[PDB]
This record gives sequence, C-alpha cells and structure tokens, in this order.
Amino acid sequence: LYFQGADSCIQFTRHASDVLLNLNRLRSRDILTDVVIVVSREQFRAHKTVLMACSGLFYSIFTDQLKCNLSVINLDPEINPEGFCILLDFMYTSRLNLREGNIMAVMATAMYLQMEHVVDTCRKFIKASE
Ligand SMILES: O=C1Cc2cc(Nc3ncncc3Cl)ccc2N1
Repeated sequence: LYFQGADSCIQFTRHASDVLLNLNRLRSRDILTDVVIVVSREQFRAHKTVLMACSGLFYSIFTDQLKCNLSVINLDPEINPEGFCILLDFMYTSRLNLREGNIMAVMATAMYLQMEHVVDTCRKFIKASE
C-alpha cells in the first residue's frame, strides 16, 4: 500500500525493500554485477553501489579515483569468508543471521568493513551472552 508521509508526499511502504529484493535477484543471476570480492580464496560477485551504500570501507575504496576502477577487491586474508557472506547477505536483505557460533567472526568482519550499526548490534548481543 502507500500512505501520506510527514512531508505530505505519497510514500510507498514497501518500495525500499522491493528495490533491495530486486537488487538481490540481480545479484543471484549475476546481472550487472561489477566487482568480485576475494576472501580466503573465495569469490563473491556484487554491485559496487550496494557495497558503498552499506560499508564505510567500500565507500572509501570506490570514491577513490584510483581504486574505483578495480573490478577485483581482495580483503584481509584472515577475514572469515562465512562472516563476509553473512554480511553481504545482510546488505542485500536487511536480515542478519547472527548466531553464537558465528557472532565473533561477523563482528570482526563488520568492524573491518566499517558497518557501524551491525557492530553495535553485535556488541549488545555479546553483552547479553556474558
Ligand atoms: O512494475 C514493475 C516494477 C518492475 C521491476 C522489475 N525489475 C526486476 N524484476 C525482477 N527481478 C529483478 C528486477 Cl531488477 C521488473 C518488472 C517490473 N514491473
């Protein structure tokens, strides 16, 4: 549906999440993906704009006039690829699959990627688990 928003424009409730869903479908089909992220020898295709929109690190990389033309970006080879995969999934879905078994790897990776709200959330869940 839609609603009358604060600015008095018509606002579409599901639009942002539909856009994100459609970008994730493109990613699944490898449509218009323009970068490969390499972690611990594993490769992940993505759209630079989505990466930038979610991560301070990717924002810095792709606004650099030298690095914005790289179509392959290697990350720290100590990054847990599953940690990366979970965060990439989050970027494209809004859903973060946080578990006791993975939380430390996810949090370290989010710190490295400068994903501040994810780092905060990871912090709170650890606080509670201790
Ligand atoms: O009304 C509409 C809005 C709209 C968006 C799209 N786009 C996509 N659809 C499915 N998978 C990926 C993408 Cl990017 C296609 C048809 C229509 N029709």
